[PDB]
Amino acid sequence: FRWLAIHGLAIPTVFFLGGITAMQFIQR
Amino acid sequence: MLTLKILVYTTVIFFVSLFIFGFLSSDPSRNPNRK
Amino acid sequence: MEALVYTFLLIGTLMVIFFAVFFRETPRIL
Amino acid sequence: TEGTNEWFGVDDLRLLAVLFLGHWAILSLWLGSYGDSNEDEDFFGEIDYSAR
Amino acid sequence: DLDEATRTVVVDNAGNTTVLTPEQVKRGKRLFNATCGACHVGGITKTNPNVGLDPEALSLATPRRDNISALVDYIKNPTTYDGLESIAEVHPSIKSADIYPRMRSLTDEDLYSIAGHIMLSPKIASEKWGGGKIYY
Amino acid sequence: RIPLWLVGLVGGLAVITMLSLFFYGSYSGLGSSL
Amino acid sequence: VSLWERFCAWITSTENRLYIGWFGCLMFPTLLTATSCFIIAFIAAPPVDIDGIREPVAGSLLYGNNIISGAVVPSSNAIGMHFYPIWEAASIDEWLYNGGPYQLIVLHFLLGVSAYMGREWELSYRLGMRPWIFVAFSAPVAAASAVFLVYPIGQGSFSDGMPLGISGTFNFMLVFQAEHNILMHPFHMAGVAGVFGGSLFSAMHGSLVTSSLIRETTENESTNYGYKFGQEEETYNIVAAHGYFGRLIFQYASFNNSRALHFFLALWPVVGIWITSMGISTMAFNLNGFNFNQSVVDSQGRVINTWADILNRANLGIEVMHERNAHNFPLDLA
Amino acid sequence: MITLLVALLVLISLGLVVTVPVALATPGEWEIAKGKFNRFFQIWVFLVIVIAAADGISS
Amino acid sequence: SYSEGAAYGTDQADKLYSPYSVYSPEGEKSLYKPDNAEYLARKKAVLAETKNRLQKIPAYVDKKEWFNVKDELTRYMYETRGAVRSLSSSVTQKEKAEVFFRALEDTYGAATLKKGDAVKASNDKAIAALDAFTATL
Amino acid sequence: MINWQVIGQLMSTAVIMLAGPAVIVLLALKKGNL
Amino acid sequence: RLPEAYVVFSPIVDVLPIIPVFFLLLAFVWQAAIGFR
Amino acid sequence: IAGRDIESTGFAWWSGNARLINVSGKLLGAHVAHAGLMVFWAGAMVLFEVSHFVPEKPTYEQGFILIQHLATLGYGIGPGGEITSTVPYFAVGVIHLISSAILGFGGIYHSLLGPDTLEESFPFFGYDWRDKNKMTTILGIHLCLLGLGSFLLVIKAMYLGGVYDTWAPGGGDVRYITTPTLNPIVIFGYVFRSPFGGDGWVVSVNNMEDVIGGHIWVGILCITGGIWHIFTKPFAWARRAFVWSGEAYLSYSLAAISLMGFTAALYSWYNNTAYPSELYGPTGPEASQAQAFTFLVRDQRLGANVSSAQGPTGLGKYLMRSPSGEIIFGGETMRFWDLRAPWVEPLRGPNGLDINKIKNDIQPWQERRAAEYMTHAPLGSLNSVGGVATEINSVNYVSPRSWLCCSHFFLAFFFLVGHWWHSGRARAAAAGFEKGINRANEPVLSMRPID
Ligand code: CLA
Ligand code: CLA
Ligand code: CLA
Ligand code: CLA
Ligand code: CLA
Ligand code: CLA
Ligand SMILES: CC1=C(/C=C/C(C)=C/C=C/C(C)=C/C=C/C=C(C)/C=C/C=C(C)/C=C/C2=C(C)CCCC2(C)C)C(C)(C)CCC1
Ligand SMILES: CC1=C(/C=C/C(C)=C/C=C/C(C)=C/C=C/C=C(C)/C=C/C=C(C)/C=C/C2=C(C)CCCC2(C)C)C(C)(C)CCC1
Ligand code: OEX
Ligand SMILES: [Fe+2]
Repeated sequence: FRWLAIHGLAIPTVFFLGGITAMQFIQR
Repeated sequence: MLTLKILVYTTVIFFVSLFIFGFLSSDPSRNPNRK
Repeated sequence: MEALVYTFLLIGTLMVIFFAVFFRETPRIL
Repeated sequence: TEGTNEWFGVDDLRLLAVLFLGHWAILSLWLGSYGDSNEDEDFFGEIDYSAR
Repeated sequence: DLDEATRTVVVDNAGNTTVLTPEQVKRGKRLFNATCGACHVGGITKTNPNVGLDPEALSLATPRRDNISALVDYIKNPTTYDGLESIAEVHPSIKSADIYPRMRSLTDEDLYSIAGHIMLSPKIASEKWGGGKIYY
Repeated sequence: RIPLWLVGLVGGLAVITMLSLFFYGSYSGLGSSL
Repeated sequence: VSLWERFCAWITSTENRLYIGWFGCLMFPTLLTATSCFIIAFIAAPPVDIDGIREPVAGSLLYGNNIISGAVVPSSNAIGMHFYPIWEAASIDEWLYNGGPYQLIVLHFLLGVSAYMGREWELSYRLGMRPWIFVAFSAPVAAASAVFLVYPIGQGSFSDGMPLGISGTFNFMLVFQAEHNILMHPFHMAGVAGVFGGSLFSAMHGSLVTSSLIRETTENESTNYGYKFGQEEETYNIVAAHGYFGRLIFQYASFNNSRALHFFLALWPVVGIWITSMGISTMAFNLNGFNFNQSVVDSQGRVINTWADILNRANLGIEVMHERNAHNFPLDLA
Repeated sequence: MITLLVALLVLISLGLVVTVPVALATPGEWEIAKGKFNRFFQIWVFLVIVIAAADGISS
Repeated sequence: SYSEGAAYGTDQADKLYSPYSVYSPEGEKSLYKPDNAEYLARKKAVLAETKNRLQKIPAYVDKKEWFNVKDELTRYMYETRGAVRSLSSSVTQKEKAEVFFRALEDTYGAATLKKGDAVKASNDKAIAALDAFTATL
Repeated sequence: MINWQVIGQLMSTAVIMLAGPAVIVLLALKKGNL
Repeated sequence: RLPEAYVVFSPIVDVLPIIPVFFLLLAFVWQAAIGFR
Repeated sequence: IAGRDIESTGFAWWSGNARLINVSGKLLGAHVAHAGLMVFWAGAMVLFEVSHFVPEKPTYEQGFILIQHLATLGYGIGPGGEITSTVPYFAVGVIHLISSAILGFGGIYHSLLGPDTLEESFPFFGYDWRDKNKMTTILGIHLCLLGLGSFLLVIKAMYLGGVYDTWAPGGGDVRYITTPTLNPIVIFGYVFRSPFGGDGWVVSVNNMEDVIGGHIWVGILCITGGIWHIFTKPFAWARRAFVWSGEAYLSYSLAAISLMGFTAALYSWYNNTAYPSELYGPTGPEASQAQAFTFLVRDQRLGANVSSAQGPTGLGKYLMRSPSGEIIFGGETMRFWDLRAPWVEPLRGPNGLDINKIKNDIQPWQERRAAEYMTHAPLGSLNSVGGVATEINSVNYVSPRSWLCCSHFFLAFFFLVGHWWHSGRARAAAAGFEKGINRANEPVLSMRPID
């Protein structure tokens, strides 16, 4: 079943974008 | 040096006038559709 | 003496360009 | 004299007679066919196929 | 890591040292780039490269210019490098601030923070400040 | 059933809220040279 | 019947060997003069003051060069943007010293290439073709006019124009890097993607046709002789190459339409070179690429280096060394 | 009073743009009701003159 | 906070001219006070030298040098319009200055056209017009 | 000191960016001439 | 900045030049809702 | 739905406004809606440019492009390029904003409720593209407006307030144009110059008397030629050369608008008369000369003879001689020896830079100007940090000249591509083969052998 094919690529991608939005608000 | 210069304006507006009066020579009608 | 070889390579290249355009094997249908 | 503000780069008077005899020598060729035609003949096309 | 020992800068000609509050170092950068930084970017002077904002070059001026009280002195009255005559007519100042529209609205604390930035920047970047393009 | 153009609209403006958020933090925070 | 109609019938005849056309009336005299002056100026031409400092740079073969180092040198810094023909030079020796033939070649080149482009339109009109091959040729015409015409305009001199040579090209590219930072500019980025993508889809389309050829030859003769010229049968199974690429990546990423496929091959490079040639154009007027130098700092305020700071120190090396005698003042305004 | 009328001028132009192309793209809504809408144009134009009046008086 | 870019007003303690600025307004506690005499004495000094730069005008028109008269009224006299507009405070003082300018713009408009009397006529319309300016205020 | 400017800008884009598709969404519900 | 009777609307004015870009995107949203037909 | 799908027309959704060629009401509503957007931007941008205005920084450091066009007209500008008021800039941005709501309503009325073709109901406004009497009338009506719009510059520069002359004697100020230049040897002198260096075809107009005197002749031509094309009909040679169709007129404009696109992008780089350096910042040529003049002043104070100061190459370090003989500045700045600027023209002579006037008469406003134009040279980056390409990130400046010369120049190539696309199609749509080659009748097969 193809739920292992997409979500090996999409479950990381949303997790890293949760971090890239947090790094916009980090300052010195 | 003013003898060469005369020779260039002959050659330019010879071919520029062939260009200008080329497309005035009913140039859209020269197609393979008709005439 | 050295630049004589470079000139011969350049005009020799322009010869085979001339023969390829005008003496080309003209393709024919049937 | 390069940066002079002269029309078409015409520095001397002799260069004019070059320009006038260039446009006119081909104009007179052009009038030999497309000149002396009817200037009052229209069409409702996008493109005219009138004559030579 | 802006420790208060690093923010502590020299304030008078005698040699007393006071500290800069963290709004002084922040307004000190925004005002310096907006006002002074067109020519004094990074400590070098574009229009006269001999007279820089180096801590060596500020010290060798005939009035010593390293202090905060000496720099705000220069802003309200800019003499030359040997301090004999005034160049207020050509350097932007407070005395000649009718010609320069950029300095018609500056308070005492605003020059206190701009001069704070000129003094605290060689302590942050030791060799980049006024070192030219070699130390970019 | 949801119309497909509503799905591309909401996700499409969601990307704009993600992209313009990234061009925001080029001028603020880290990497802004402030 | 008239002499002009018998001349218009010949000059627009497709029955000529090479179609001349009305653009060939100013393509052929322009490009043969750009050619015949280039061959002489590349082989036998004396050195040229390019920096305007009376230090003449040799560029021709008779003055000790080769194919790589020899180049038609751009005109002087002393002239700059001024029009400098032969008759405004008081001798040919004064013309060849100050960078004469660079302006004669380039100005007859850009007229002849902009007329070669309109000539590709004209024959498409007289042959019944849909017209737009000449729009695809606008992309190298945009790029030729960017480095020979537009960049000397915004920098105010033909001396910053591109040297007509091979080593002169890399003198042009490196000095353009230090002064304008082209690699960080997003329009060189959009045309590296245009030619890496262009050479991809070239070799990707050319392989899937050659993969799916139909048996028409034997194993002794050549593969190419299974195509007779002017035949009406299709020479490759296009359903086969669609099912291959439909499994090589996935199904929905494959063009079954061969017309939309052969359009995407024309879109991607040409749009990539239109955008790139308007990178040189907007950097001709000193709107440079990105500059992220000293952008990352710690909380103390010390500059933390990035890859752009390492790239900056490569730009500072070329900036302090290009035209090592021409400068007198601390900022390269030109 | 200028800050009160311009704030009333913006809120009407919010109310029009949501409703006027809806009133036109519908096959009959503009013909059935435009004398309702024509008041809102005449109110909207009248506010621009009132604000232009109040700006010249105040300067 | 140190690297906050869009802190328009929460950062600083003093009120700014606008959120899109760095500078404080022209209100109190400023170091530039425009009522000072040395700003008035600077603007008055260029008005005095302007008459001295304007009496050298006919010496070049008595000679043949038209390039020196076109720029004598722009070399030093560039700082005039900044001062005479600034010294013009009252009502009738203001519409006295455009009498001086229109008389001065015809000196430059005649120097480019190389008219000898039209410079010498309009020069006397300028010395008499700055006489009207300085004597009032 | 609650940063009224950014609160004003982010609401006023979201009013305007949602006033555009609301012209279309109100037409799709109405089944008018799109 | 704006005159004193208009300093209130300084956030709304900042959005206003962006709005012509939103008409370009309004065409595609309208083509999506019509079903590209 | 008929007329709005590919089954009825034959055009896809992406080439969807090509369905508007042979309807006239939908096409009119489209041209008045895009005119509603051109207005709307200019009103909303100036309000954006007013709300971010600060009196401290100069007019060009703050990065504006539209409130510097109105300062050339003379609104709110003081002497020396000092913007004073900024209440009249608010007034202009509202009239170009309210009016777009009216032009907006014409675009939403004429294209959603207006009749599809005007030729049925409204015989004055209705037309056909193949008609040649009507199209010269539409050209004629819309040429007399461009004549009248050119006199509004002339009325405003002679009667209503005046315009900003940067060459005005005594300093740059709002000056009434009293005596404009009406000499056709001078006014059409510009139009027939060389476009190269030194002549500089139409960019090189160097005083406001030729500008305002020139916009008179434009109003004379555009009215007489407006009346010419209303009355007359295209001649025999003009009917044979053109394609009288809908898209062909569009590709005629796109060629000419690209001519205007490059030229406005080259005004902004070189011209310092229509675009004063007090407002738009120093030009490319001007900031190269201001550097050499600043270090001229710097080393003259060190007691150095700057005329005899031998340069490192053997040329003049400070003063050298141009290839026409004039005394100029030396360096890489020898290429920009045609730089005519209001702060350097006080030091000119017949020969050039007068050495006696450099040794004695340098005024401190010129030193304040050349130091200002050195540090604000038009050299920038896309993230808006100034200086050279290797400058560190501290300043925030890109010149408004470099935004105009890189964006209108950017567009002016793509509109030259619009002349190539839309005229290739229109010439082939007139001939019939824009859809492809006929399989039954191929024109190549009925030709000679190939050779
Ligand atoms: C409703 C009508 C109306 C209109 C249109 C105006 C308009 C204006 N008033 Mg006004 N006013 C009005 C009613 C109106 N007022 C009323 C009822 C009163 C009370 C009796 C006043 C009292 C008043 C005073 C006391 C003053 C004004 C002033 C002004 C001007 C401000 C600009 C300026 O400083 O001048 C300088 C001029 C300009 C900046 C030119 C602005 C116009 C340009 C050309 C933009 C137009 C472009 C174009 C039309 C737009 C494109 C649209 C196109 C798509 C069709 C402006 C033109 C001031 C004035 O005139 O001072 C000079 C002023 O002091 N008003
Ligand atoms: C004012 C000038 C003008 C006018 C009225 C038209 C009008 C038309 N064009 Mg034409 N065109 C123009 C200029 C113009 N064009 C230019 C300058 C070019 C060269 C780029 C073209 C190239 C062109 C092509 C290649 C085609 C047309 C087509 C058409 C027809 C349908 C257009 C359509 O549905 O597009 C709808 C619009 C879109 C789908 C959007 C396109 C995507 C753009 C590029 C995105 C915008 C990018 C960015 C956000 C904004 C640009 C940034 C930049 C300004 C810095 C219509 C007759 C079509 C045709 O032939 O019909 C007969 C067609 O196939 N045009
Ligand atoms: C400059 C932008 C512009 C403009 C003015 C137009 C205008 C038009 N297009 Mg069009 N188009 C554009 C860009 C544009 N297009 C682009 C970029 C594309 C490519 C995606 C297309 C693709 C396209 C297609 C495929 C078709 C059109 C069609 C049409 C015409 C009729 C639309 C209609 O009746 O449907 C009804 C329209 C709607 C229901 C849309 C409602 C949206 C409303 C009007 C928005 C109003 C918002 C505004 C802020 C309100 C102001 C109100 C005022 C009171 C203040 C109309 C003239 C059609 C045509 O050819 O007609 C024959 C058609 O088939 N267009
Ligand atoms: C160039 C733009 C343009 C053109 C050609 C038309 C053309 C037309 N419109 Mg239209 N319209 C436009 C813009 C335009 N409109 C705008 C902007 C709006 C919004 C206000 C409208 C709103 C509108 C409505 C509501 C109606 C029309 C109607 C009509 C048709 C008949 C008009 C009539 O009775 O004529 C004769 C009319 C007059 C002589 C009155 C003219 C008065 C104006 C103010 C004179 C203009 C002054 C000046 C020239 C403009 C200067 C500003 C400029 C610099 C921008 C006609 C085809 C009618 C129609 O089709 O019937 C169903 C109709 O009902 N139009
Ligand atoms: C928006 C501008 C605009 C546009 C698009 C047009 C469009 C057109 N005009 Mg028009 N025109 C305009 C403004 C405009 N006009 C103005 C302002 C004037 C007043 C000067 C004229 C005067 C005018 C005349 C007198 C004629 C046209 C003609 C034409 C048609 C195309 C011819 C052409 O472009 O040849 C481009 C050709 C050139 C740029 C060079 C032509 C050189 C001429 C033929 C040499 C003969 C000398 C002649 C007497 C002029 C003396 C000047 C000099 C060359 C010696 C076309 C309908 C022709 C037509 O068909 O009339 C209805 C025509 O005969 N126009
Ligand atoms: C993306 C769209 C876009 C945008 C935002 C701009 C933006 C701009 N363009 Mg532009 N341009 C564009 C696309 C764009 N361009 C394209 C695609 C082209 C074709 C290649 C051009 C070609 C172009 C030219 C040729 C020029 C500009 C110019 C300008 C600038 C000033 C606008 C102007 O002159 O108004 C023009 C407004 C009108 C024509 C409307 C009529 C105005 C009337 C006549 C004014 C009357 C004034 C009068 C004195 C007032 C007195 C009133 C009193 C009597 C009461 C501005 C930055 C100008 C500029 O500054 O160049 C650097 C310029 O010369 N553009
Ligand atoms: C003037 C004014 C006003 C008004 C405004 C307006 C009304 C505006 C409009 C605007 C608009 C009009 C908007 C629009 C928007 C839109 C959007 C934002 C969209 C987007 C989206 C996206 C982008 C998506 C898309 C897509 C799809 C859907 C599918 C396919 C694909 C794609 C992805 C493309 C007001 C009142 C405020 C007041 C002030 C003034
Ligand atoms: C404002 C001003 C001015 C004025 C202006 C003028 C006066 C103008 C003129 C203008 C003009 C006077 C222009 C002209 C143009 C022209 C053109 C540009 C042409 C074109 C043509 C064409 C396009 C053609 C084509 C063709 C051919 C070639 C062949 C056949 C076909 C045809 C016909 C199509 C001055 C300078 C003082 C200064 C500044 C200000
Ligand atoms: O000539 Mn060729 O390279 Ca363009 O930067 Mn400036 O100028 Mn020169 O130096 Mn660097
Ligand atoms: Fe293929």
